[PDB]
Amino acid sequence: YGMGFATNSMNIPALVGKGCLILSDELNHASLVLGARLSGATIRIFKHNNMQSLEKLLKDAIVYGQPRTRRPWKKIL
Amino acid sequence: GLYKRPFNEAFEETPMLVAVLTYVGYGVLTLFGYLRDFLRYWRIEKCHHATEREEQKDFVSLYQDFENFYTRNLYMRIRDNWNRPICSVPGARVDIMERQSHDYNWSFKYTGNIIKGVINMGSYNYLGFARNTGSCQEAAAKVLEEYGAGVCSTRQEIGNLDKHEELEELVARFLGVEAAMAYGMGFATNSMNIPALVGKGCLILSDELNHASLVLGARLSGATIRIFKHNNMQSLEKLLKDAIVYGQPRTRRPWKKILILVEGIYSMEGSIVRLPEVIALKKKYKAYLYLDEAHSIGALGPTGRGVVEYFGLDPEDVDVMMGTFTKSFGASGGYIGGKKELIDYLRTHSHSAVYATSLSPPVVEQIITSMKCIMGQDGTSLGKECVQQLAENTRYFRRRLKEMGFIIYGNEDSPVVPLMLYMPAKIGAFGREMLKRNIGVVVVGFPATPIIESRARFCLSAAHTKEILDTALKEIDEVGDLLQLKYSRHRL
Amino acid sequence: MNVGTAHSEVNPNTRVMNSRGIWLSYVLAIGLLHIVLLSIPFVSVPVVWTLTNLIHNMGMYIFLHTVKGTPFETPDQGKARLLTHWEQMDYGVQFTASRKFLTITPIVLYFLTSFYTKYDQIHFVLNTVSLMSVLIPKLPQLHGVRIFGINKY
Amino acid sequence: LVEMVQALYEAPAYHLILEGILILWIIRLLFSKTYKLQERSDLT
Repeated sequence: YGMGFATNSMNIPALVGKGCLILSDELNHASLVLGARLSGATIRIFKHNNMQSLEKLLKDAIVYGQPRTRRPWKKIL
Repeated sequence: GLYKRPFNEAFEETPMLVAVLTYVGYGVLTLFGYLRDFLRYWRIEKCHHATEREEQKDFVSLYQDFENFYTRNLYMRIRDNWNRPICSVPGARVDIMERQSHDYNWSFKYTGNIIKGVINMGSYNYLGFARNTGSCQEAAAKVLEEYGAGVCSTRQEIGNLDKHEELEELVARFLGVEAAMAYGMGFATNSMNIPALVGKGCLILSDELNHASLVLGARLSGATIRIFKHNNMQSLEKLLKDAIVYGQPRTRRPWKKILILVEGIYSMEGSIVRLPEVIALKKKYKAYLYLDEAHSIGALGPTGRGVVEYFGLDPEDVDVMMGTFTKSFGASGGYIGGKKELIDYLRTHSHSAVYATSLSPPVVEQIITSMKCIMGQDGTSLGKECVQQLAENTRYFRRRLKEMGFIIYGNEDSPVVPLMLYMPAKIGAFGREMLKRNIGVVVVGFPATPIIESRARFCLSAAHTKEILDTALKEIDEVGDLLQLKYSRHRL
Repeated sequence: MNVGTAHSEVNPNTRVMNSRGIWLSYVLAIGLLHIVLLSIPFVSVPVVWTLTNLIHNMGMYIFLHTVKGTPFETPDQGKARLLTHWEQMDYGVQFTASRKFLTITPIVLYFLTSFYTKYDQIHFVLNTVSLMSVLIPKLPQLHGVRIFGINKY
Repeated sequence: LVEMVQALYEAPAYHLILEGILILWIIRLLFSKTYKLQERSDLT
């Protein structure tokens, strides 16, 4: 692609859409955050390089499911 | 869903004064029961009860005393109304052996005299098939002489017979379903086949007035049980919506299945289930239907196929069609009808199919002859006359009781007439006075019913003639004048 | 009669308080107790009201919070042999019109008796300790708790 | 009316404090629209 910013901003929306979950670090670049925002997926932020936080978020996301109607997530990225 | 014919039912409210007097009576009984317990505990008054053996005195007491409270203090006082022995065929007229008690119903002794020609309003023979002399009795006698009485093994083992297969195919033709299976007890039918259909992770929706067999069968299986109000399709619809939406309580997952247990006619309440709306709801929300037709399989319908014929519906809509031969056909048993796949699954996975002894041959012969008579294969016009006479007697009795000022429950079509007494002493008084005038009735009390609502149920029959009904109605009028049992505001 | 003959409830007891005319009967019972107390010649009106409040609170405590179990054998296989009647009521739902009425009426009786007792100190302390005795168990926090192991078994 | 007001005025302060906290309790109960279920559970 012709731009590094456009790579994320334009290809994260294609992979993931509404009903899926995105788990982001605390220190993600602005392109990754913008790409996550443009797609309709839910975004949850775990602490920087804290695999306890990542593991806990994965557990709770798989167990409890979607917030409004507790259904399985289509995908987790 | 819509009703082709009008759906009439009336459940009048209790007058407030009668409710207040009811609570006065129950309070007096409770206080005197506590006094009697205090007297008995301190041995001031000797107790007429059996006691544990001396060798086991140091064991933990077998019963809890408080649980037996209502049995000693209230049930014992009016115990003579129930468990009345008979010594005759339970037809329109029955013979009741007489018994007397000199220690206030704690012990009964049978005097020689036997009461004869009692008008029978407690037995369940709707179509009047309980005869000691008839074609059915002759066929049963022949099969008893050939096959003997009772079988000594199980269906899956050598105990299966050809008579059982003949009965099953006849039942399948009768109801209109593809296949049916027969069992040796109506209670065991539910208790042993509800667990097979439904297990853990599924939901069972039960009425408020389900029989004890249905509740026990629901309990034995691990399914969650939720109770909706009696014939309230708003409650059923709300429960279905919430069950589908929210899912399982601990971990909100979809239910594997949803089963709705209902009955055709509720015996005590007298009401008939609103089948069209139940079928509409189960079709909309994709839930299965279990229909108990113990009381409606013979009584209801233009020809007698049950509630489904009465409403004019389609038998293929009902997933499981339970039924009992005791009430209408005059022989003990039970059955479940449905699809061939369902019946084969039950033939393989039913508790009574594997472990319990199959039905006696003379009973299946009696059922076969009665059912052939009902559907008219023999060609005799007894099939239509019994149903027409039952309908006429039901309408006449219900109308003429409502025009005397009594309070009656249920639909106009149901052949069970619950009259309401509302007071604890009037239960025993009504039972004793009706027996004194050669009428046998059934009365129920507080633990069985709501506290304010105590009733006496009449079970009409095709064997009752106009003269018998007129005699019963004049006696009921006289008793109601004596006990002041006409609480109806709309009519006098 | 046997439990379950004409209804599917495992414990009819839980609904005896929601029946028709039970509240009016309760009120008439309190009134009848008050009149029976007034029937005593030597007793004076303020101590009549103190006796009314004390007897009502004692009986209500005995029935609602002391006696536990069910008078009749129940087919749920003993859910509530350890639970008292107040805990049994409405299958443990903490608020309900019946519970609100039952917990409100002693306070109304207390206000009436405080008015008619001429606000005396001895009567005040008696009536208030009785009212506390009745009202402390009604708290949702005190559900199925026995202090110092009394009436647990 | 007036006699009731005078009788209430004759009473001590702690008694009126208690009556006020009790009427507040009655208001809280009568407006306690929430109906708890009183159940405790957690996932295994």
